[PDB]
Amino acid sequence: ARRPARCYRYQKNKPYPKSRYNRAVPDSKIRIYDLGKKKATVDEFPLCVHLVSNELEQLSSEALEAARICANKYMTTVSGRDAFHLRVRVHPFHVLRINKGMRGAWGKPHGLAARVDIGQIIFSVRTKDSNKDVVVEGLRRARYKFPGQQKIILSKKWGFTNLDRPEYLKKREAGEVKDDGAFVKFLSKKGSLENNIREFPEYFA
Amino acid sequence: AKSKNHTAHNQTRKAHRNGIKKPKTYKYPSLKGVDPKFRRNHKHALHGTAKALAAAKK
Amino acid sequence: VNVPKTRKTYCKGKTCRKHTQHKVTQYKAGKASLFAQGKRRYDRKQSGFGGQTKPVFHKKAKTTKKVVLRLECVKCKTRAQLTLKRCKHFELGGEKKQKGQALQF
Amino acid sequence: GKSHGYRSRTRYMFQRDFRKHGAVHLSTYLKVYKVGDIVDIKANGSIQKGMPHKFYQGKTGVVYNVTKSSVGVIINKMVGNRYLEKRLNLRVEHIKHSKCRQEFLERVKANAAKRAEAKAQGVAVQLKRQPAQPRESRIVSTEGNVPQTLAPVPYETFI
RNA sequence: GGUUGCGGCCAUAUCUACCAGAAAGCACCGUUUCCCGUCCGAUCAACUGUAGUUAAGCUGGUAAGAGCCUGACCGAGUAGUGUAGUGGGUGACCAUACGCGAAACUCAGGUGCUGCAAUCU
RNA sequence: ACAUUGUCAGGUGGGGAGUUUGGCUGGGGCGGCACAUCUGUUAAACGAUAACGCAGAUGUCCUAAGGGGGGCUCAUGGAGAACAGAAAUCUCCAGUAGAACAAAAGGGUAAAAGCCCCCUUGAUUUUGAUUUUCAGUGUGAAUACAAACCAUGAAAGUGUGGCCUAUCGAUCCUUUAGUCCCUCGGAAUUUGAGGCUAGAGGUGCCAGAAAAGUUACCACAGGGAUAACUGGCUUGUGGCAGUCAAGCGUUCAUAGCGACAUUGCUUUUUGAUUCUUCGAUGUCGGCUCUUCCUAUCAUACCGAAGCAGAAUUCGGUAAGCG
RNA sequence: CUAAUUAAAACAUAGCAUUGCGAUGGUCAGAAAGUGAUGUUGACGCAAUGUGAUUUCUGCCCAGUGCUCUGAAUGUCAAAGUGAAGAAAUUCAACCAAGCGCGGGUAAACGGCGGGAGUAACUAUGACUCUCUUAAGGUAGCCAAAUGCCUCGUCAUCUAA
RNA sequence: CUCGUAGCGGUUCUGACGUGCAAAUCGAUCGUCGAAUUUGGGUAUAGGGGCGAAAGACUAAUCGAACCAUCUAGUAGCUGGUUCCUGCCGAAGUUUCCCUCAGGAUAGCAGAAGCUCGUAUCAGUUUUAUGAGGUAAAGCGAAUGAUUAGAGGUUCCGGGGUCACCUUGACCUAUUCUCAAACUUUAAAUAUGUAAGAAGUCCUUGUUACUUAAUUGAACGUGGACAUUUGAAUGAAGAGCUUUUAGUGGGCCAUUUUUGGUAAGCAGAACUGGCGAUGCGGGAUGAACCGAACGUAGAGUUAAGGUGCCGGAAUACACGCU
Ligand SMILES: [Mg+2]
Ligand SMILES: [Mg+2]
Ligand SMILES: [Mg+2]
Ligand SMILES: [Mg+2]
Ligand SMILES: [Mg+2]
Ligand SMILES: [Mg+2]
Ligand SMILES: [Mg+2]
Ligand SMILES: [Mg+2]
Ligand SMILES: [Mg+2]
Ligand SMILES: [Mg+2]
Ligand SMILES: [Mg+2]
Ligand SMILES: [Mg+2]
Ligand SMILES: [Mg+2]
Ligand SMILES: [Mg+2]
Ligand SMILES: [Mg+2]
Ligand SMILES: [Mg+2]
Ligand SMILES: [Mg+2]
Ligand SMILES: [Mg+2]
Ligand SMILES: [Mg+2]
Ligand SMILES: [Mg+2]
Ligand SMILES: [Mg+2]
Ligand SMILES: [Mg+2]
Ligand SMILES: [Mg+2]
Ligand SMILES: [Mg+2]
Ligand SMILES: [Mg+2]
Ligand SMILES: [Mg+2]
Ligand SMILES: [Mg+2]
Ligand SMILES: [Mg+2]
Ligand SMILES: [Mg+2]
Ligand SMILES: [Mg+2]
Ligand SMILES: [Mg+2]
Ligand SMILES: [Mg+2]
Ligand SMILES: [Mg+2]
Ligand SMILES: [Mg+2]
Ligand SMILES: [Mg+2]
Ligand SMILES: [Mg+2]
Ligand SMILES: [Mg+2]
Ligand SMILES: [Mg+2]
Ligand SMILES: [Mg+2]
Ligand SMILES: [Mg+2]
Ligand SMILES: [Mg+2]
Ligand SMILES: [Mg+2]
Ligand SMILES: [Mg+2]
Ligand SMILES: [Mg+2]
Ligand SMILES: [Mg+2]
Ligand SMILES: [Mg+2]
Ligand SMILES: [Mg+2]
Ligand SMILES: [Mg+2]
Ligand SMILES: [Mg+2]
Ligand SMILES: [Mg+2]
Ligand SMILES: [Mg+2]
Ligand SMILES: [Mg+2]
Ligand SMILES: [Mg+2]
Ligand SMILES: [Mg+2]
Ligand SMILES: [Mg+2]
Ligand SMILES: [Mg+2]
Ligand SMILES: [Mg+2]
Ligand SMILES: [Mg+2]
Ligand SMILES: [Mg+2]
Ligand SMILES: [Mg+2]
Ligand SMILES: [Mg+2]
Ligand SMILES: [Mg+2]
Ligand SMILES: [Mg+2]
Ligand SMILES: [Mg+2]
Ligand SMILES: [Mg+2]
Ligand SMILES: [Mg+2]
Ligand SMILES: [Mg+2]
Ligand SMILES: [Mg+2]
Ligand SMILES: [Mg+2]
Ligand SMILES: [Mg+2]
Ligand SMILES: [Mg+2]
Ligand SMILES: [Mg+2]
Ligand SMILES: [Mg+2]
Ligand SMILES: [Mg+2]
Ligand SMILES: [Mg+2]
Ligand SMILES: [Mg+2]
Ligand SMILES: [Mg+2]
Ligand SMILES: [Mg+2]
Ligand SMILES: [Mg+2]
Ligand SMILES: [Mg+2]
Ligand SMILES: [Mg+2]
Ligand SMILES: [Mg+2]
Ligand SMILES: [Mg+2]
Ligand SMILES: [Mg+2]
Ligand SMILES: [Mg+2]
Ligand SMILES: [Mg+2]
Ligand SMILES: [Mg+2]
Ligand SMILES: [Mg+2]
Ligand SMILES: [Mg+2]
Ligand SMILES: [Mg+2]
Ligand SMILES: [Mg+2]
Ligand SMILES: [Mg+2]
Ligand SMILES: [Mg+2]
Ligand SMILES: [Mg+2]
Ligand SMILES: [Mg+2]
Ligand SMILES: [Mg+2]
Ligand SMILES: [Mg+2]
Ligand SMILES: [Mg+2]
Ligand SMILES: [Mg+2]
Ligand SMILES: [Mg+2]
Ligand SMILES: [Mg+2]
Ligand SMILES: [Mg+2]
Ligand SMILES: [Mg+2]
Ligand SMILES: [Mg+2]
Ligand SMILES: [Mg+2]
Ligand SMILES: [Mg+2]
Ligand SMILES: [Mg+2]
Ligand SMILES: [Mg+2]
Ligand SMILES: [Mg+2]
Ligand SMILES: [Mg+2]
Ligand SMILES: [Mg+2]
Ligand SMILES: [Mg+2]
Ligand SMILES: [Mg+2]
Ligand SMILES: [Mg+2]
Ligand SMILES: [Mg+2]
Ligand SMILES: [Mg+2]
Ligand SMILES: [Mg+2]
Ligand SMILES: [Mg+2]
Ligand SMILES: [Mg+2]
Ligand SMILES: [Mg+2]
Ligand SMILES: [Mg+2]
Ligand SMILES: [Mg+2]
Ligand SMILES: [Mg+2]
Ligand SMILES: [Mg+2]
Ligand SMILES: [Mg+2]
Ligand SMILES: [Zn+2]
Repeated sequence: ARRPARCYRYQKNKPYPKSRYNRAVPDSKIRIYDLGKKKATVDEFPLCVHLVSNELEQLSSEALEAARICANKYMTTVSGRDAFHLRVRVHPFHVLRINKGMRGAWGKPHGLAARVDIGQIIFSVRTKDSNKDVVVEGLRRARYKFPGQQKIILSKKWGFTNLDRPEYLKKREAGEVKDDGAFVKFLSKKGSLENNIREFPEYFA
Repeated sequence: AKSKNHTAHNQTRKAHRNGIKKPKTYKYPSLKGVDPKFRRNHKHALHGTAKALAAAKK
Repeated sequence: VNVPKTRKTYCKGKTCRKHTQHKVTQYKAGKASLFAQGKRRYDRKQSGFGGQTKPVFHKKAKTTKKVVLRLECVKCKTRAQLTLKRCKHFELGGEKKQKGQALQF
Repeated sequence: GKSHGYRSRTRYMFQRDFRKHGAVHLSTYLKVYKVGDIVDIKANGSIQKGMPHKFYQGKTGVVYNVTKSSVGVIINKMVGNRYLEKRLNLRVEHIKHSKCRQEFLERVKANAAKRAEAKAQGVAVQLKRQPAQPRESRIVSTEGNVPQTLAPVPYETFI
């Protein structure tokens, strides 16, 4: 009572979002996009591992659940559920239609899928450096729930941030880094010095 | 029975068989839509110029 | 549609030829009048055997007629015709829009 | 059904061009248009009178008529397999002068000036434009410029 | 150079906060008989530059200010894209050839200019 | 002197006569209107562009919601006032429009095109030009002028309906307005009629017949431009496989299973399509008879078991033979 | 009885019932007629229908439609005729038969003959009750019937099935 | 009433036959067989008529309106056919309207007849200058709309929890992950408008009832100066103009961009090239693919594709892989 995903595998249509014209879209069954120890400090989880798409296709929300649960459960079992942070980095925003014999054959909403490119991250995990084999094995287990080809790239970035590991260490053993609840805030050379003293005391030495 | 509604296929090749024509401009276009008060004064300004070049040569 | 029964408008009176005051009323058509040439021809054509000879219109679609105002000049007694758009209701008398006042019924 | 009104498919054409809404600046109303001037057509969306059809956006024509607030413009329009002359009645906020007819008139004045300095002496001054020419012989020095470059780069992912 | 009246281009001019402004001007300010206008001489109108004042307006400056503007071989010849092949690949797509070529980003710089008239240590 | 009969007039009259019973269309019928239209998108940055494409809208409404002028600024929030609270009024501050502008949607608009007030009828007259639909015909709608007459304001100016993009209609006939004008043909006068110019009454199937069904008793012209059955493409659906392994299997993922996912194959299901056949390819099932496939029920030989024996279960070669 | 694909359950039939008509009439012919069929007839008859031997019964409904009725005679109404005004053509007005309208009858005329809820000292069941509309709300009977979709309904019997 | 001959029918074999003996027969088996029986002859009823124990049966092998002749060669937007050769040119399946959708008109495409002139008149092209556009991309710590996760800020905005407390809804503030055919500040490429001059430019002064405070301007002029490098490139095959008329108004395929659909050798659009309308070489074969378009021959060289043999051409040379 569900069409196989090869029917809706490829990005054949313009993106059909839930809008004021769609109005009757069933709910995405992936609803949790951060898992593990999501509240952890940027300094806690320096190593970032990425599951990256090699193909231009669509990932169903069913497949996103089925891979998220598998990677989460392998990492929870082998390494404990507070030793990793998992982020689904795609959201199923495209509505797939089904026409359930060709007069008036415009389809009603079937489901929700996520349009991915070559080189988009689907899942990102940050851990300690000693958890690398468990994370790579969890993501390679999560590969089987996704159609197409996906590579496991070790990021050269500290955590979920967008700067390199020696650059982040040069930035935090100097004074341009202060913590947020799960992410971090950086100090700039621009803005009022009264506010850049109100935050970041540890710089200007 | 259902058929082919519309296509613009072959229409540019037909239009270039005789090779789309520019409308062949002339000195002295018409006064079509030119302002009537300007036209009324232009009539008298050309009447007086016809008489001026008549008296200039004779 | 509310239209006043008096209008200060142009007159083609040839002793007015200017804006004058007009008494405004509606135009109703008029009696169809036997001895019009089409009625004479129609009676002769419908005479005898042969049944109905002209088309009889059936498939009407409009629920409105255009309102024709009959503009009678108060000065020279010459008249004019103005057409208004399709309205389902047309008045001529008073009851202007008293605006800043609480509603009724 | 289908819809082919006067301003159909004009959602973006007659839009008013971010942070330039509101009143029209006054040089638009103080520019002077003579009959025979070559004007560009771009409809202001904030003035609905005298407004050209959407076909005439980006079209360039000749003033044939001048009126109280408007000019008439000849535009050639390709109807089928020929060109028809269209006469437009456009207010002057939908109208601007063509800068091409500026540039060509200073080229006319330059041509007359260099022909005058050729008549003063030195005839055959060669006063047509030329396309861009193939470059001549250079000598390239190696003075503080010793040619030093490496190879193609290895692949790294940097993700 | 300041200031006024009238502008042009419409933020390099705006916004937030603070500090200065001589001279003239502008301004606030003073009065209600008159023309006029309000529930209210607050606004609008009239009258006096008199009773007073630079407090505000206004102008100018400051700010690792926000915004805006300019530039950069900063990203980036990247993305995209015209043309070509009996190129590759099951496909999805991709590479090469001949061309065109972004935006965000990152840096650095800037923060009204100017026309007519009049006036002023 | 009524019946009768003759003539005319009203009624009745499928007894009978004649005719009609729209179109598009993933066959037709039913439905819908994609049939005259408008906004956004489809639409591939000039224009044009299809589908019974997507989301909507039109057959109205308005003497102001038209026109001109003047004053003011809206939505929303915050901070305060007896009743009074989240909502009644009043005051201040912020507020680039997050409001409003009749009605769809898009565009536009801030000393305004919004709101409120004052004055008005330019929503008038004459007849051309132009734009959009386009054949550069009509119709609808719109633009800019010209000749007048007006309105408004101190004025510059603006105003030929609705801030713009939809809101509508030939010929024939009837009717009204206009000149007091043409004609009634032997000459007049007066009624009547006909005419010229401008509107209305209406054709929505919206360039505009006057129109109910049925036929299995049927007919003809045709049509594979088009359905019913084979074939062909496809494979949603049906059927048959695989990968991954949460979990079941007294402990134990994988003996046997196997969720959430995902990749395929087949053409023995049913849809989808309409390419072939309508100057005809005999349309269900059974009987009879042959061959072929293997995705193997049995039989032969094996591997595995939660296979002690027995009986089973999973799997391999295999279609030889039933 | 469908000659030449259907011999039947179809048609007819006796029986039953309804309708019209008393003759210058009913029903039906004919272009007309000093013309016809019934009719060399007369209500135990002719004509038009329906149902279909016997037995037993034939319920309710006159709102609709049809049919019918010395039925109401200022609702509608044509031609002629009448009146007014007009120079007259003509226009207007009053009167205006039948029919329609109004009212009544009629189903062995055409036909038609419902839903829900609350209720018994069982749980559903509902003699009873209530409104919702009706013209009446399917009566006596009969039935998965040659009439029941679901359906190969349920039970019994028949069979090894 | 019955069994059953003759007779009169016509059940079943769905027998025979089915280019027959026969355009309805043959055989067996059947229904009925003393009356609503069967039958001859005479007579009556005639075509919108008859007759019908009713089947639309029958009315001379003809019946849901017989047969004959005439009107009549009825009409057909529909189907078939349409008769000698060679030469030259050569389409369309698209626009608008139509009870239009198997048809017409109309525009286009096409031929013919030419006419006015004779070097550049112009161009499916580039350059230079100058416009216009809101698609691809991009963006969301920019608006609108979606959307993930935390953090910071104390409250009768009805948290219980002192009557100021771990376990507060939010709301705001700075961040964070991800997006949009009907979102957007920004914004290509390709496509698209104009111009690149003698009808041009300057100098002087003539007209007028328009215009200005005013010959101020406007428009058109006189007279004068400027000679092909006279105002980019390349080409021009002559250029421009006119009348008339045929066929067509079913299209289809490929690359790219697209819509609907799971999809389709599916349905529908956009740009170009093709097939139709077209042979030739190659892809074994084939409407469309590659190459190349064709008078009749000869020689040479090639394209695409090939070179073991079928088969013309190296069982070439080389580096590996299997
Ligand atoms: Mg399946
Ligand atoms: Mg699609
Ligand atoms: Mg995978
Ligand atoms: Mg049809
Ligand atoms: Mg067609
Ligand atoms: Mg096309
Ligand atoms: Mg052609
Ligand atoms: Mg053409
Ligand atoms: Mg008449
Ligand atoms: Mg006559
Ligand atoms: Mg009407
Ligand atoms: Mg539109
Ligand atoms: Mg718009
Ligand atoms: Mg724009
Ligand atoms: Mg308007
Ligand atoms: Mg005061
Ligand atoms: Mg009598
Ligand atoms: Mg008579
Ligand atoms: Mg009748
Ligand atoms: Mg009748
Ligand atoms: Mg009839
Ligand atoms: Mg259909
Ligand atoms: Mg229909
Ligand atoms: Mg259509
Ligand atoms: Mg049309
Ligand atoms: Mg385009
Ligand atoms: Mg376009
Ligand atoms: Mg679509
Ligand atoms: Mg459509
Ligand atoms: Mg409509
Ligand atoms: Mg105002
Ligand atoms: Mg309204
Ligand atoms: Mg037209
Ligand atoms: Mg025409
Ligand atoms: Mg229209
Ligand atoms: Mg208008
Ligand atoms: Mg005017
Ligand atoms: Mg209007
Ligand atoms: Mg208007
Ligand atoms: Mg309005
Ligand atoms: Mg208004
Ligand atoms: Mg006619
Ligand atoms: Mg007339
Ligand atoms: Mg005469
Ligand atoms: Mg005479
Ligand atoms: Mg006479
Ligand atoms: Mg006379
Ligand atoms: Mg008369
Ligand atoms: Mg008359
Ligand atoms: Mg008129
Ligand atoms: Mg009319
Ligand atoms: Mg039409
Ligand atoms: Mg039309
Ligand atoms: Mg036939
Ligand atoms: Mg076919
Ligand atoms: Mg399929
Ligand atoms: Mg299948
Ligand atoms: Mg399948
Ligand atoms: Mg498999
Ligand atoms: Mg185990
Ligand atoms: Mg055939
Ligand atoms: Mg056969
Ligand atoms: Mg096998
Ligand atoms: Mg086996
Ligand atoms: Mg054996
Ligand atoms: Mg065998
Ligand atoms: Mg066998
Ligand atoms: Mg027979
Ligand atoms: Mg027979
Ligand atoms: Mg029988
Ligand atoms: Mg028989
Ligand atoms: Mg019968
Ligand atoms: Mg007799
Ligand atoms: Mg019977
Ligand atoms: Mg009985
Ligand atoms: Mg009754
Ligand atoms: Mg009478
Ligand atoms: Mg009664
Ligand atoms: Mg009774
Ligand atoms: Mg009876
Ligand atoms: Mg009944
Ligand atoms: Mg009962
Ligand atoms: Mg029953
Ligand atoms: Mg039974
Ligand atoms: Mg039965
Ligand atoms: Mg007997
Ligand atoms: Mg017997
Ligand atoms: Mg026999
Ligand atoms: Mg036989
Ligand atoms: Mg017998
Ligand atoms: Mg018998
Ligand atoms: Mg017997
Ligand atoms: Mg007997
Ligand atoms: Mg006997
Ligand atoms: Mg005889
Ligand atoms: Mg007879
Ligand atoms: Mg007859
Ligand atoms: Mg018969
Ligand atoms: Mg005959
Ligand atoms: Mg003939
Ligand atoms: Mg023939
Ligand atoms: Mg040729
Ligand atoms: Mg045909
Ligand atoms: Mg045909
Ligand atoms: Mg033509
Ligand atoms: Mg030609
Ligand atoms: Mg865009
Ligand atoms: Mg667009
Ligand atoms: Mg693109
Ligand atoms: Mg995009
Ligand atoms: Mg965002
Ligand atoms: Mg698009
Ligand atoms: Mg944008
Ligand atoms: Mg050129
Ligand atoms: Mg011809
Ligand atoms: Mg056709
Ligand atoms: Mg196709
Ligand atoms: Mg053909
Ligand atoms: Mg070819
Ligand atoms: Mg080839
Ligand atoms: Mg070949
Ligand atoms: Mg091949
Ligand atoms: Mg090629
Ligand atoms: Mg050739
Ligand atoms: Mg050989
Ligand atoms: Zn008058």
